[PDB]
Amino acid sequence: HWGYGKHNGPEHWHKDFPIAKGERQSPVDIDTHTAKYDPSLKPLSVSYDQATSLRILNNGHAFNVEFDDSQDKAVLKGGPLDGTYRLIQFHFHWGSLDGQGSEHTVDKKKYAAELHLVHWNTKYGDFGKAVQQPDGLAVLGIFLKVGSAKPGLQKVVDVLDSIKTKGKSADFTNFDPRGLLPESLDYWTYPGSLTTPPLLECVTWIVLKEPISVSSEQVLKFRKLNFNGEGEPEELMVDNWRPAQPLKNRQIKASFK
Ligand SMILES: NS(=O)(=O)c1cc(C(=O)Cn2cnc3ccccc32)ccc1Cl
Ligand SMILES: [Zn+2]
Repeated sequence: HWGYGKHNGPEHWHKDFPIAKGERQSPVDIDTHTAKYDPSLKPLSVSYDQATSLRILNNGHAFNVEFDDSQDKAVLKGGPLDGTYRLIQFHFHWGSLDGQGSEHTVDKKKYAAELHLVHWNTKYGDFGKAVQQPDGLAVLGIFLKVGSAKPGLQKVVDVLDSIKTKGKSADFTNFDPRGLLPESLDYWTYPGSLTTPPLLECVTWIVLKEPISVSSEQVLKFRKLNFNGEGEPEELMVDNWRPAQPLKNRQIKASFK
């Protein structure tokens, strides 16, 4: 039922998923002046050398690039985290226009898109069990601005036409997610939730300060995807972002400055 339209978009989600009005929902606006520098935060450890991508899927809300997470091959740890989190998938949120599309905002600035690298805590054995825990997931969020192309994104853009509609998938091996990271790993961090239903409050968010650049042609190709299935009327997959939610009783911490 849920999606991103007038009739089933974010302002409606709370009727099926009441935690939508919960105490630690995401995304949020990152007020850079009020984020607290925490000199005890560690450098983030991103260990993606052995990543095994498997498949790319149009799930009707975004596209997911999925990884083999049955061994410690692409892991996140350090930063604010206590254990080891395994990469399971990444996906993006983007706009119908370059001036919107990100979920998190920075001093109310919206980026053109936002990449989410989703990882689950190995102490819970699998993703489905991890999402039921308050420290189950760690999502590395990276902003995209439009400018020069991101060469490491082009393999993803080029397969999109093979997964245009809801439920399509394609083999997607040997994709290296290191090609999507900016130079700096400086970040903000706070406790939050999935940004899509079921909106579970299981995520440590780690949002990088430095955006990556992608070209206008690369983001245009995202906008040609479809939320509908094949043989259904065409609804362009655009504006699949949830707006900023109340910060409530939380403090955003900065690893820098
Ligand atoms: N947007 S996000 O908070 O990074 C996040 C998003 C998701 C998904 O959207 C995964 N996902 C894959 N098929 C789906 C069908 C309905 C809802 C979610 C679905 C799963 C985990 C995380 Cl952490
Ligand atoms: Zn997401």
